[PDB]
Amino acid sequence: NGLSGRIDFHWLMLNPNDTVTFSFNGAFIAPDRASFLRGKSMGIQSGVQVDANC
Amino acid sequence: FGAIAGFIENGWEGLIDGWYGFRHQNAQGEGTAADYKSTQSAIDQITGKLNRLIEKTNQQFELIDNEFNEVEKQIGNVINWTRDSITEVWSYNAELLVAMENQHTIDLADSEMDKLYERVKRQLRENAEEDGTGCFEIFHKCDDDCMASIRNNTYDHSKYREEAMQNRIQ
Ligand SMILES: *[C@@H]1O[C@H](CO)[C@@H](O)[C@H](O)[C@H]1NC(C)=O
Repeated sequence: NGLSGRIDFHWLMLNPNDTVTFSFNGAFIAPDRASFLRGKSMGIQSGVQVDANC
Repeated sequence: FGAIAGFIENGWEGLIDGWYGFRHQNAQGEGTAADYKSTQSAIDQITGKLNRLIEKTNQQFELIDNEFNEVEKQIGNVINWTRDSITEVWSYNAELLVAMENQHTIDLADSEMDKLYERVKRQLRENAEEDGTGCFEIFHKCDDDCMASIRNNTYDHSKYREEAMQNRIQ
C-alpha cells in the first residue's frame, strides 16, 4: 500500500472485574473502544452467494 | 433359507399389488392373487431401518482450518491426519453398516417365505403333498371359493379330510 513500515496488532482478554495497563513512550497504536462479545453464532467460509428462503 | 432363488425357480413380474402373492389352478383356470400380511410385514421392516438412519445428531462442530488465510504447517499435517483418519473410519462403517443392512435385508425375504409356506403346509394338513418347484399338489377338488378359504386362514382341514386321503394313496 505504498508504505514499508508495519503495524503488528496484538490482543489479550480481560476478565470481568479486572484491569489492563500500558506503559510506553512510542510506536503505539492506541485503542479507543474495546469489543464485548454478544453471545452465540457461527462463522464459516464460502466463495459463493447466499440464500434466505431456504 | 433357500426360498427365494433356492427351490422356487423364480418370481412373478405380474404381482404389482404385493411383494408376495398366490397363483392357483383348477377346473376353472389360473389367477394371480396377493397376500397382504406377508407383503406388509416385510414393508414394515424395510422402512424401519430407514427410520433409523434418518436419526441425525445434535452435536455441532466448528470450522477449525482455513482455506483463505492458512494456518501453520506442522498442525495441518495433524489435523489433516485426524480428519483424514475419521474420513477413513466412517468410510469403514458406511462400508460395514451399509454393507450389512443390505445383507440382512434379503434374508428377511427367505424367512417371510418359509413362514407362508410352512403355514399353508399346516392348514391343508394331511390333504396335499409338495412336488418340487414350490407347490402343493392338490388331489381333490378345490375351486375358486375353496382356495380363498386357505388364503384368509378359514380353511378347515376336517372339511375335505377324507377325500384327499383317498386320492393321495391311490
Ligand atoms: C467485583 O469486585 C467488587 C470489588 O472488587 C466486588 O464487590 C463485587 O462483588 C465483584 N463482583 C461483581 C459482579 O461486581
